[PDB]
Amino acid sequence: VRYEASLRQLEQRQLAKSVISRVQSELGNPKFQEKVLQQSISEIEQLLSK
Amino acid sequence: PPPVRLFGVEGTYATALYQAAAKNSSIDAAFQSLQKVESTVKKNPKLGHLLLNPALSLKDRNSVIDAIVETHKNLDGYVVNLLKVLSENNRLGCFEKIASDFGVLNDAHNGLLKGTVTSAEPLDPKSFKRIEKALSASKLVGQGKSLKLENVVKPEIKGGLIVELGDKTVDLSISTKIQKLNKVLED
Amino acid sequence: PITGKVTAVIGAIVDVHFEQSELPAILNALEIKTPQGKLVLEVAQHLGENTVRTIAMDGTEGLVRGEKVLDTGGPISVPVGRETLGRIINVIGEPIDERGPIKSKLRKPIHADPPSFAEQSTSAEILETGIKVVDLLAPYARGGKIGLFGGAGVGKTVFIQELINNIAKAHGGFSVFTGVGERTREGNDLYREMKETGVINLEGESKVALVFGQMNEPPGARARVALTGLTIAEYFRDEEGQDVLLFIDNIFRFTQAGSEVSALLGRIPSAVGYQPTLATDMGLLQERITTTKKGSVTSVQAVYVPADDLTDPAPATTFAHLDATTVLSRGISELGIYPAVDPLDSKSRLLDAAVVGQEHYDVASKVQETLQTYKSLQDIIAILGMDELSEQDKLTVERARKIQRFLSQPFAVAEVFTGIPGKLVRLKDTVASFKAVLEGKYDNIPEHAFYMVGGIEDVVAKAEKLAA
Amino acid sequence: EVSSILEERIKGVSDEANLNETGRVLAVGDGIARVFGLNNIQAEELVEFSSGVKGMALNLEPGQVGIVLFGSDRLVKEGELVKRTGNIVDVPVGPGLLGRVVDALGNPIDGKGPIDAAGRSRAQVKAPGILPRRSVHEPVQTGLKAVDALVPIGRGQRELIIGDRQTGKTAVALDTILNQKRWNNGSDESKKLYCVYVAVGQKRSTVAQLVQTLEQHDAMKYSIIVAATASEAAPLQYLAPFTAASIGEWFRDNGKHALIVYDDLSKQAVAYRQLSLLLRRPPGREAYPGDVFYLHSRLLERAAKLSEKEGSGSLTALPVIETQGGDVSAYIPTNVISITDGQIFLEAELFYKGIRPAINVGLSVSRVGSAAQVKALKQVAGSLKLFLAQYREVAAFAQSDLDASTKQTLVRGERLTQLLKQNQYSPLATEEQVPLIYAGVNGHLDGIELSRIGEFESSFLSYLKSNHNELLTEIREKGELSKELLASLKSATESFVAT
Amino acid sequence: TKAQPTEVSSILEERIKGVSDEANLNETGRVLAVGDGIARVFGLNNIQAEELVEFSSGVKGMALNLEPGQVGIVLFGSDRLVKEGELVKRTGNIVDVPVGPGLLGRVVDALGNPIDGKGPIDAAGRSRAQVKAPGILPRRSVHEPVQTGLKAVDALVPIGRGQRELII
Repeated sequence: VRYEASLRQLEQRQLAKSVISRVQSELGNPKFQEKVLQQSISEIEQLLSK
Repeated sequence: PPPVRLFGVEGTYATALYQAAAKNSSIDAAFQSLQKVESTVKKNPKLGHLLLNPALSLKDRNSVIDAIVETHKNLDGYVVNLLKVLSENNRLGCFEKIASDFGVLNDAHNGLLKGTVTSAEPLDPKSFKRIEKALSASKLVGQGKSLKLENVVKPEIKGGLIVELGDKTVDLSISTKIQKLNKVLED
Repeated sequence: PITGKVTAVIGAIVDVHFEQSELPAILNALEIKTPQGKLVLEVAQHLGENTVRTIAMDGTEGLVRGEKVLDTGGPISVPVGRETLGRIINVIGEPIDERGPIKSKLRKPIHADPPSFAEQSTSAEILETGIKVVDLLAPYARGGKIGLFGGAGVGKTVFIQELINNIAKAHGGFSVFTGVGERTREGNDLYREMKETGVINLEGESKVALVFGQMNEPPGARARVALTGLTIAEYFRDEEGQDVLLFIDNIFRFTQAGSEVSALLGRIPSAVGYQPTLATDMGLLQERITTTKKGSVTSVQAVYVPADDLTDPAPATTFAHLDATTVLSRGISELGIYPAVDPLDSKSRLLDAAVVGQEHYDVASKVQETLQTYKSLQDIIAILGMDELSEQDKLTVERARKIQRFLSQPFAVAEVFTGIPGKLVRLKDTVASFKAVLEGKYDNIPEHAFYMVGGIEDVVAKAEKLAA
Repeated sequence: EVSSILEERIKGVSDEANLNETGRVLAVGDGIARVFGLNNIQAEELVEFSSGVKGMALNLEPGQVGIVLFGSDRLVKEGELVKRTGNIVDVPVGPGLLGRVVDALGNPIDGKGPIDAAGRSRAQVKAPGILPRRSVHEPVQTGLKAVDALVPIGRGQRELIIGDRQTGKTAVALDTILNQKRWNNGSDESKKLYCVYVAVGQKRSTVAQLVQTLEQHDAMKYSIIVAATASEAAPLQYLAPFTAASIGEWFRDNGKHALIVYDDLSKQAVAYRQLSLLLRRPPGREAYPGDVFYLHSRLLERAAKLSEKEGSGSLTALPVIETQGGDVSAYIPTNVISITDGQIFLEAELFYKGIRPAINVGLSVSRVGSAAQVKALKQVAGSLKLFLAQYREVAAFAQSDLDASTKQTLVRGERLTQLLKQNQYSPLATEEQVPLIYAGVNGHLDGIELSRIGEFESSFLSYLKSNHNELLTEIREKGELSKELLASLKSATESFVAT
Repeated sequence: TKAQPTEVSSILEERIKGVSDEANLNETGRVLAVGDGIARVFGLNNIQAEELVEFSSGVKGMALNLEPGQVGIVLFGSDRLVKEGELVKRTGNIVDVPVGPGLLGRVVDALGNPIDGKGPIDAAGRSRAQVKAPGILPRRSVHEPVQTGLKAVDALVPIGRGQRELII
């Protein structure tokens, strides 16, 4: 059970570092541009609701 | 006391100037003359930037004032008394600081919001306009307050976009979402 | 409408910015409307630029800068009246007896200036007391400061209770027990107890008024409870002509509260961590304790000294004000004496020959010599043996142990507590008792015929009863 | 897997970040950010940085609002956006923290699930009024026989455990908590004291041992451990007892009783010293801030037994003060002694001489005392107080030819001193405290050899348990000792004494 | 940068508004920030050092700190009485107290106000509070008797007139 719990913790932190690799992928892509448009219009809609 | 309180330190001079010239109702005049002397500061960069340094005497400081008012006679008159004050108080490092402070204070009295849309990229003018339109549409602009909006490029903002104006911001960032991810996938 | 906006909340020191020429004066009281009802700030500086620096009485936790403040216009005005006797009152003059809004006549500023040289007592007066130990060796004095020492509970509080009863008989006076740095649990017990012993009866008459100033209350409110209390007393004294006796609790906590307020105000606290304005704070308070032409306040104060250091400046300052010191001993309580009073460590400066009367003095001097010799003699007499007493020495021992028993005299409030109805003994009759005991009229009368009795008349009865 | 659940939770945040008032750090040095903005901020309000740092706002100055960072300065830098959370500090309160070691914020540092407790209520609130209290009369029994008899403790009261550093000050405290398991099992909720241990400045390894020991004795299910460890920041340490008190309020308000052990306020003091100095407020006497009296007092009057209209409840407290050289003369001890209602002062010499409990009987007093004492135990240990008083005088008589009375006292007293030893981490039942002390009172134990006292004790308890657990249960349940019971006890003791 | 008393916004406003306040600041002042029983006054430029000033609160003070642009008076009086922007007028005289012969059988306070209130004090003159000690040359040896009536203090402590002798 002890190695099982350790392995679960280890898997999540390993997969966390794989997420860091995905973060670097997102901020490179012109998904960075297209999601900025989405965020921009979302802020327009949201802030207009204020 | 006159609208918009500024708690500036050496900006107390600007505040004073503002209320003093507001009570003489020669604030537009002040602002314009202040623009003109500010312009002559920028257009005097050698020994008008490079002798804003404190080494001037009383007598020598006064003579710097005299050279500046030889360059132009477009002065509020109250700011000529302010020039006297700044020479006597030997306020010279926060001289353009006072100018900036009066300008902000003045154009606040006139009404004019400021703003910036810091981004990770230099957004479109279509974006500027669309956002400006949106902001005016939002109850944030209630009129009597105009707007400046400069999108700036800052690599520091990673993810989203951040709108800023009126001390009201919407800050979209990747980092906060990354943070939540990190914490929970390490615990 | 004098109003100003909060421009700082650094600690309980709240700086308020007022519009030009609409500035409060120093010591004015400001009230900030709040969901805390009000917050009372007392203006303690003018910082100029149409801003002030004030202190707070009520806590400033969650205060929002820029909130409008309204200026009362002067030091807090607290309700006063005969109606207000029997009210537990917080600093801001509002009921904490919780029996609803204080029924009031007039309200009056908490700060008040000491009466003139002319309106100070020109010649000493001896306030009547009913405790024989008190009436001989430290007779109370009108306008006097009498500083209690020795433990509470069966000690100080029961003693204080006795005094209220005695005062009611003595004049018909009133009291205000002001408790500074008061443990609220203990205070509850005292209030409930005071109700039970009927010095407070709100189904009857309540002589003593209570002002309880808990330690959790901010230091500013700790400082101001005393000034408020004195004002209440002064309404009785000056404006109802009364003679009153005003209890104050610990002056350590008076000092402690003031010291903090000074330090907060940025004033360098003098040596032994005590405010630079230490002297003046006692000075104003304890020069409002005096016999006026209208009445006289008299104040019994409780002097708790930190670390038993009388060398500390705050205790020294207290001793300067103190006219008498009552030094309760627990040894004495253990000798079965309630009075718990230590007679040899109880001293008053008003005890002088003319001051208390020559007869009273001579009797007192003899009693002091008797007791002084009795103690000293008993030191080596116990060791050597009681039969090593001389005829003179055992005459003194016989007399002395009879005096020791004579000290026992139950207290009226302690009628329940000892189980024996208190014996009130008037000052003249105390002298009479001791004259006779000195003349050994009662040295043929048993020791415990003096146990738990009052004056000369009382011990005639008991002398007969002990035998019969 | 679990990762998927977290990602779903992240998808579940998307909230409009229209921060009405933001701030920007002007300069951050020393964990004292000076922020430009925060116009309408409430004092002590919680602020969230870009760094995610949490703070309180002790200084509201006109030009700058001086946040005190709870967080580390490591990520903080100038200009940082400072979102105004707009909520003054609050912590979950409720029975959700039973068997939960939590930090001040409420994060479970033991990670025994995200804390789900009844409500989150603010950290500071003012102490109960005069009329909102009713006098103490309900005992609380710590299992430590000496504590229960020599200085009997009650409910909603404060009384110190002031003693020398690392004498297992925490051990003395922990013993009380353990005995509360017995009462906890018991149905009445005044008998259910839901203890709160406030571990202040205590290293995480030490608290881990504490937790483990508590788990061994299965005490984590009435115990709550508020933890501000050695690492945990001085704001957290500062607000830690206040935060803890609020947890206690839910129980108290619910009318239940509970015991909060603030250990040690001495380390709380240091944190305030650090704070005051960092805000450059002058440091009071002994370089410990001037309002330390005020701080401690604000906390310590929240420990209170409420009135019966306020549903007869309490928050009993037992503050622990660490005496550096044993100096109760030290400024923080003197202050605290004044504030509180009783003190227990453990004696280092006694500790060294292996007398555990190491209690200095003279320098221990309880003001509530015998009001909150079991009647049975009161009867059979009034005598004990007087005997010990003589024993103290006759301590010096241990330097011999002595009066027979003195020599008898010395024998009786020595046997008593050994009797009041109670091995650390083993509480005792009240129904078994009372017979043993009765024996000593009747001088039955005087005869029994000192070495054989120990053997006698356990044996006597079993002997009593076998012979008459009818008596023991009767004594326990009556809670009083009737002449018939004391008679039977004298006889029973004689029978045991014979063996 | 630095804080100067002229930076006070109302003062600052007068300077901006042309200049000064018409030489009213040479012999009258107007009070600035005040508290701690000391006041900082603007003007009074003709103030003599250690002058007595009378505030309009009635409080009188002795100038202590003569500083460029401001004077720090010390208030011989209570704070509540004094209020900011009050007009301080020069007494024009260094602190003096009435002195004369008719103080025999009088109780006065430190300002010479008869607090026995046995009418106004019959005082020939007023004389400055501080006056220099007589030097070596105006000194002369003592020889006059002062008898205390206490034998110890009049046979172990010989006291004569004009002396300086501690009682501790």
